[PDB]
Amino acid sequence: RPILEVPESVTGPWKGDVNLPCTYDPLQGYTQVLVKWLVQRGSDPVTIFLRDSSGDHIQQAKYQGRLHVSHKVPGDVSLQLSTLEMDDRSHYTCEVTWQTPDGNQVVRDKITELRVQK
Amino acid sequence: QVQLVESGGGLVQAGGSLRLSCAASGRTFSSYGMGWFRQAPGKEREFVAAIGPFGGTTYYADSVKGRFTISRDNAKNTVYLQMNSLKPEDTAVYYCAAGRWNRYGEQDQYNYEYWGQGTQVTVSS
Repeated sequence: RPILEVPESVTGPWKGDVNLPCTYDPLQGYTQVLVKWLVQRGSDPVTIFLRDSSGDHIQQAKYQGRLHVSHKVPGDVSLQLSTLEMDDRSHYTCEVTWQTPDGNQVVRDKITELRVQK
Repeated sequence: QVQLVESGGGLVQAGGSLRLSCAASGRTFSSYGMGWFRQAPGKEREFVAAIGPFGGTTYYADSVKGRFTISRDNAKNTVYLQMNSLKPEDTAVYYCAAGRWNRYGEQDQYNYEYWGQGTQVTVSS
């Protein structure tokens, strides 16, 4: 099955930009159908970004213009966050869904900790 | 860098019980999914059970559901596997493992970043 590669932690500068890497080697016969990034709120992950057939969707206005997800190379769905705030410190989850040629779906996810440094 | 240490294995009579534990070193134990795998002589390693990060959702292989219980004590950086109604088919080396999956892929061995050294469990008749 696919494996998402995401570092354990990432540190970005206060009021600056950072990239949260999330990559995988695409497998033959696997079609990517959903990409989500989620921020962890206690026990509950909360979607901040969703990519599907219809395009990209940012889920909260506080991210509008600050949030971008790579789309150029298959297998790279890293998340770029600009103008980092102290409140952006959190665990983030990269979550990718694929469909196999028999219609079944496979989901993988992985967690990184975002640190923000003054 | 993470170090995983299993404790609690050994010899047990069929129908009896054992508790395995795995102590992890590090600062952010609660943000790792923790899993148990086992390998019997002459077979491939297989999933037994897992407990996810944060809230701690539990996952069980069908062959152990109802008989095994997994839990974690985040104050102790420890995960526990309570093994009840043990059968001779449960004889194997049991491995503790730690990964940064969240809600998916918990049975996939490649989804774990750190592997303990494993402890023998033997169920006799």
